[PDB]
Amino acid sequence: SEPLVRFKRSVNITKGDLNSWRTGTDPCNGKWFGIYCQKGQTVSGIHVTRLGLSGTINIEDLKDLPNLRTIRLDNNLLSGPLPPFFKLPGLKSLLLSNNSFSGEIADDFFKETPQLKRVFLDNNRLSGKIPASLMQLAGLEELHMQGNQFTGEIPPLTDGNKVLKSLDLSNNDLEGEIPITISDRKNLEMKFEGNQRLCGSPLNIECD
Ligand SMILES: *[C@@H]1O[C@H](CO)[C@@H](O[C@@H]2O[C@H](CO)[C@@H](O)[C@H](O)[C@H]2NC(C)=O)[C@H](O)[C@H]1NC(C)=O
Ligand SMILES: *[C@@H]1O[C@H](CO)[C@@H](O)[C@H](O)[C@H]1NC(C)=O
Repeated sequence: SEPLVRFKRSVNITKGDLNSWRTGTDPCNGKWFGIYCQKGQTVSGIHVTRLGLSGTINIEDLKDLPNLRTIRLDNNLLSGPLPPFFKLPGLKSLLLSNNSFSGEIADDFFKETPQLKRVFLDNNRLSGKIPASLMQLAGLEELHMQGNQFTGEIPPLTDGNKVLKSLDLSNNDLEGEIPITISDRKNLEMKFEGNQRLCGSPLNIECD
């Protein structure tokens, strides 16, 4: 569990240090900063933030951690397309706040990620239509996508979801009627401000 983690460290970091993720030491000894471990034995989360990570994530390295469940890479400089996080089958928490990931996410990106409870993609530069499969996750509880450049209509949310309690789509450029699959729910903190073109809604604008 040491060599793949330091494959992942060896991309591009511009602010701060390892320090350290030594290749010949166990990452659950308690010295490895920013690592979480199930039961003091195996790696289950990566939590590294504000290091100016400017390189590229190679998810084949992260696939060699079989019980990794949480990734939190908030406030770095990661850019390019969104890496294929769907290749990690047990992933529960994907936190990539304030990075610079760009481009359109494949609509089928979340077809085979039923374990995801939390997806924070806010304040990147993602574009082009929220993937419909994201809104088909029955177990998605927290989805924060504010501050991107998403366009098009919001996909409907499946009735199979009974746990979504926080949805933030503010400050994008979304268009259609806000789906009543979302707005009817009485336990859902939802946010849609700063989305001109958007109507229906908890917002006070018809639609039409
Ligand atoms: C994403 O970036 C913003 C900008 O820094 C963070 O929001 C600010 O957070 C500071 C705390 O350091 C607050 O004092 C400001 O009021 C916040 N400003 C705004 C406009 O929200 C935000 O927390 C970052 N997201 C994460 C997860 O760290
Ligand atoms: C990583 O850094 C090296 C030099 O430090 C550079 O050649 C390479 O292009 C960088 N890659 C990314 C994705 O920033």
